[PDB]
Parts: sequence; structure tokens; C-alpha cells
Amino acid sequence: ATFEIVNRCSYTVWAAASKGDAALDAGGRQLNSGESWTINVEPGTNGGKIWARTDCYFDDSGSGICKTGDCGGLLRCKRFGRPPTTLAEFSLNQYGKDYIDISNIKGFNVPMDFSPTTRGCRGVRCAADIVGQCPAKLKAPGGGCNDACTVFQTSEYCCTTGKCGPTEYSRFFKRLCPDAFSYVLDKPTTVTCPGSSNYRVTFCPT
Repeated sequence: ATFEIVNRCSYTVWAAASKGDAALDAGGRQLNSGESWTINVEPGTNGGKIWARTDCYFDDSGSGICKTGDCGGLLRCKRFGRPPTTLAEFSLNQYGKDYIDISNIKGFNVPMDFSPTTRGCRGVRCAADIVGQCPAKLKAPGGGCNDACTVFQTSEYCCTTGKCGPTEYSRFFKRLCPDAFSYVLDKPTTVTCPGSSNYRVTFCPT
């Protein structure tokens, strides 16, 4: 499946793509403002994620640091990124269908649209100014808006036993972005697409 990753932000981002125990395609790349990078994701990839990283520095070996979404200091991510990270999430070719969503469960750094480029389903978007509106206790000094689990490490925010409810913090994310997961047991906003759809992830779509 192809994913065209487009940076419409006025700032550089370092795109990342991983399924948590491996890179997807090269795993990451710099995208200056306006640039597009197309990756190929294998059929059957379960639990894939794409995200933006901000404020990165990499040496000539692809080792370094990012202020949001750092994946073990690698340009080419094999692992998931350090919160806060807005997440484009997907599982493809699942009993013949693909499933896509956006999640704020690991916080928010960059606005994004995640849409099919092929027929048969809608896209999802989280493009409100979550960083600007972020509650004081969730603001990340390194940049972005943390989720409450990251900040407070409670069973209720982290949904550790699978019984949690919505919270004042999750409701903030849900108010700003109704179309994204705000906590682990949120009413799902997952879209079912035809198996083997192709996609575009756009940072700063508005």
C-alpha cells in the first residue's frame, strides 16, 4: 500500500512510520514545508503508525534527537515515538478490510489529516489548535500537549485494567477533535476502508 506523507506545515517535520517492533519502509525522513514523501507499507501490517517529529537533529549516521515523537534517537524509526505525538493509525488487509483512525491517546504535537486516495471510505482529521488551547497541566515543556496518562501515570488515565471512563483531560481532546480517540475506551472513530486502499497523511491540512 502507498502512503503519501505531505508536510503542509510552515515548519520542517521529520515523518516517522513504524509498527512498534520494526520500521515501515525507511522508517523516517525529513520533510521541509511543502515536501511529499511516498512510502510503501506491506500488506497485512497490523498496528502501523505514522507521526510527525519536530525540532530534530540527526548526525550523518541518522542518530540524534527530536523534541516530539523521538523513536530511540533514530532518523529511520523502528519503534514508536515519545509523546506527545498525534498518531495516524492503521491495520491493513484485516479479513479483507483496512482500518484507519487518528488518536490523541499519546497526546498531540502536529495537526493531521489521514485520508484514503482510493475509493470506498472517508478520511479522518484532527486539525484544531490543540497545542495553543492545551490545559496548563498537560503542556509539554519540550513542545506539544501531553495526554493525561503520560503526565500523571494513573490507572484511570492509562486504562490499565480496561475499565476507565472519560476524564476532564480526555474531554478537552475530544472537544477540540471529535474525530480522534481521546482515551483508550473512547467510542471508536475508526473508519473501515476496502482492503488494500492507499492513503495520504497531511500534516497541517488547514
